[PDB]
Amino acid sequence: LGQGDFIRHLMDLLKPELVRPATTLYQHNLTGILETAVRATNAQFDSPEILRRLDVRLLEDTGWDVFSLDYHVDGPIATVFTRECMSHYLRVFNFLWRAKRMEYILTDIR
Amino acid sequence: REIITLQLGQCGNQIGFEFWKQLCAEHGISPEGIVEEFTDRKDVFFYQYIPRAVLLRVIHSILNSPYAKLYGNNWASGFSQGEKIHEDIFDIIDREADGSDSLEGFVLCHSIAGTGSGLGSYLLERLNDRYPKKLVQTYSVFPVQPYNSLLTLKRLTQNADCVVLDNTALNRIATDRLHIQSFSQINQLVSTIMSASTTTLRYPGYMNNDLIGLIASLIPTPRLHFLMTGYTPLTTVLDVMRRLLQPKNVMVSNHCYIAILNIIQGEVDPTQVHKSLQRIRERKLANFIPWGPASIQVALSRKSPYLRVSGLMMANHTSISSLFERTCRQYDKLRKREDNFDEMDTSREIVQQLIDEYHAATRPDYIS
Amino acid sequence: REIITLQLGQCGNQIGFEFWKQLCAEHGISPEGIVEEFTDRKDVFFYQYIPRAVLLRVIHSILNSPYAKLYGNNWASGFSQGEKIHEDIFDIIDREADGSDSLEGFVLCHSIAGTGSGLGSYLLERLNDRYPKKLVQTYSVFPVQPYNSLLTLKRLTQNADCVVLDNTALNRIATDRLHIQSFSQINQLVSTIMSASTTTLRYPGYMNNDLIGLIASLIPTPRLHFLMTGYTPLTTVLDVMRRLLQPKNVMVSNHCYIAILNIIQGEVDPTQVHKSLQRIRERKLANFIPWGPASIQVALSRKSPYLRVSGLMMANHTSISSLFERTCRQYDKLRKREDNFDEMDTSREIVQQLIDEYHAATRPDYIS
Amino acid sequence: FEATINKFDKNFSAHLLDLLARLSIYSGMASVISRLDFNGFYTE
Repeated sequence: LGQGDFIRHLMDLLKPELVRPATTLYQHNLTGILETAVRATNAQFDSPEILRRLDVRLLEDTGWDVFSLDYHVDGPIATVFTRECMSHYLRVFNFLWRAKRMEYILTDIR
Repeated sequence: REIITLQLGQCGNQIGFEFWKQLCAEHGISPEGIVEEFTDRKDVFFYQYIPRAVLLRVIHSILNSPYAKLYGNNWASGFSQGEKIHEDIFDIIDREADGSDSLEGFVLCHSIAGTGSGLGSYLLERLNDRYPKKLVQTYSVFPVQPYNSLLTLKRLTQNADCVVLDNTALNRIATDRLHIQSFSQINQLVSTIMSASTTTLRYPGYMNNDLIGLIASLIPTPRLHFLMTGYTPLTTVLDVMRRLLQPKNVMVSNHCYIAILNIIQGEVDPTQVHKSLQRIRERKLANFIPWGPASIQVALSRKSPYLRVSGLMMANHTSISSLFERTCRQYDKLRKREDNFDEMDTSREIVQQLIDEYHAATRPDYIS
Repeated sequence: REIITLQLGQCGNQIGFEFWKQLCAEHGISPEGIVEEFTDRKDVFFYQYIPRAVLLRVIHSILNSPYAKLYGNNWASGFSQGEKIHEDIFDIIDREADGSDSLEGFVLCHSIAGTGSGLGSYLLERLNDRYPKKLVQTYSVFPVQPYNSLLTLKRLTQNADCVVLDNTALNRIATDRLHIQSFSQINQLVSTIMSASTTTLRYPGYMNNDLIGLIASLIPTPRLHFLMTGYTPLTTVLDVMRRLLQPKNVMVSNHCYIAILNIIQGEVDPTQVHKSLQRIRERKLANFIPWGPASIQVALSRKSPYLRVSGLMMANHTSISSLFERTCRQYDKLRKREDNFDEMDTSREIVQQLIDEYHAATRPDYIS
Repeated sequence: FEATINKFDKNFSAHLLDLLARLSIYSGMASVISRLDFNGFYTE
């Protein structure tokens, strides 16, 4: 979440979707929303290569409990991350996602 | 999200024009609205580049300047003329709001001292009625003058969702460390604050990526929505954090803070920030409200490569009530010296409520 | 397949002559109808080379020009004189249609404002009666003037199988970005659209290789057969696709689209086209009919080597009904201000049916 | 004739909701739905 500008727009577009239960959620729909955010925010001016790996994954309730980004990496660069950094980032990304919706709720009440 | 800025009166257009000149240089945008060759988020203010501005005699000075490729004195006269062109000026905003991707706010740059005082109060009522989900932040500037000063104060206390810049503290700082003795010289100082006020909306940061993030942090209650600014460099973060709490720099002519926001626009060390806050708590340089738990917030930023350590302070100080009494007291002296004239006392009534609201905020039992 | 073009009235001959001048240069064909030395399909419009044209005072200006080697004001007078020379002018078309390999259509270039208004309405009735399998596409041009304007509208709503170009939007664009203040200067803009309208019939493409391919895609129902044009460059495909949806470029003085066709005449990248359409769906810059599934179509093309990125938009917008009310309303004002005079109200009756047909098309239950 | 046109509608629309169904379950092959639908139709 070090970008901030991109995650702001991404939390405004997933609001109408994640409120529904997880059973009606299918991954093929959210990708069009993520792709829309990367186009509108400042993340468009970015290396096309790294943007090819950034996608969504569905953890396996409510839409605010199974959504998370993945950024899969394979090849030579995969010897630095080694399937454990990707099992640690997602362990972190939840705590930064919760502490981000618990704030945009409290600026909506305000 | 986007933000459309409105400039009213002679004061608005100039400090607005100096605001765009400073921002167009911060970014790699030439005065003819063409990107120069030579990462900074520029979609909030610029439309793919053209500024999202709505300007409202002084216009000719802007049209003759090299930046042409970039686009009475009674309060009653200002309020009346806005009523006559209601549909005209509301036709350029509607398309400006609709054509926008997802509108967020309405930054307003005006001075409460003649037409911008009235026409400004008029648009402030129409804006809230037309859209109730759109934030209206107003960069008002403090100076028949006592009358028009408090009349807009009535509208600014219920309509505007959120920054005062008083010319008196501008004149004092001008003669002290700038040696001016001039309008074109004080404007260089205010525009330095404006371009620094939204330095967390032009660069993708960790927190404060939305306009509602800067507002809801400081303003605890929708009545107490007046903030002041502090800007020191006219070195460690402890030096900047101490110089900002000096009343020689606060641009305002018991009492305590409600919440402070510090903006550090330098390349400072990111681990020493907690060390400075620790020494602030020990020496006790700032006092806060006793009722609610209040803290101080500090945020770092990155200066544009195309365009040293600076620092800005955004705080919600209860001492701002003092400024209102000066405007309030002068009115009563004029009310005994000279269709119904009932709109004034209603404004006089509601402004007194805010003043008592402030003085009751510094008590250990402000609740109820 | 072939297409024979008919030019009626002063407006037709000029914008037709400028149409052939632009096309003869696009191809390697010298003004004296000889191929110059210096892959483009030229058999549809040219006969092995001579244009398949039927011109109908202004003729002398064409005969004196270097292109000589290439071949009242009442609507009742225009309709009457066509009845007298019915067999004469129908003898040059018959041989032009027969002599053709396999006729496909009848492009018509005329303005509804005096003889081309009447004589144009007359040929439109005879054409459908003589041949029911031949498409009649009419490049009408909008301006006793209110009368003749709607009379042809009666014929254009049941005879013509398919493009409006209104002079008002031509004058506005002329003074805005061309600085004309002239007939010879606006014609340079319309002919740029015509030569670009059939850019998918002069080059062998993947799809839209026939005139019935461009028509049946847009027109969903034979009553809703009025289209408008958009042409931006007077860079990626996203820039062009966004600039075409700006009402500052649409040549037309709730409401939604029925189908859009985008023509890209550049060397643009063929894989980024789907990426642009994706961002169009997200930002939601265009709204369509709610009843039937409507999509947007974009087609690429190749510019002639003998003769940069351009773009044209063909769409079927329900807002075109607004233009008809302007013509309709002005008539009723003239009907109260002054053999049987019953032909007018019948025309007035049928045009009102189309207007209600349009306003009912933008409802979620347009069917029945 | 008047009674068979409505049969084709129930027959053809049934196969199309099958095509849009299988073309959705994929990991292009996902941008086809944005080419079949544009108006949010077939949302059932």
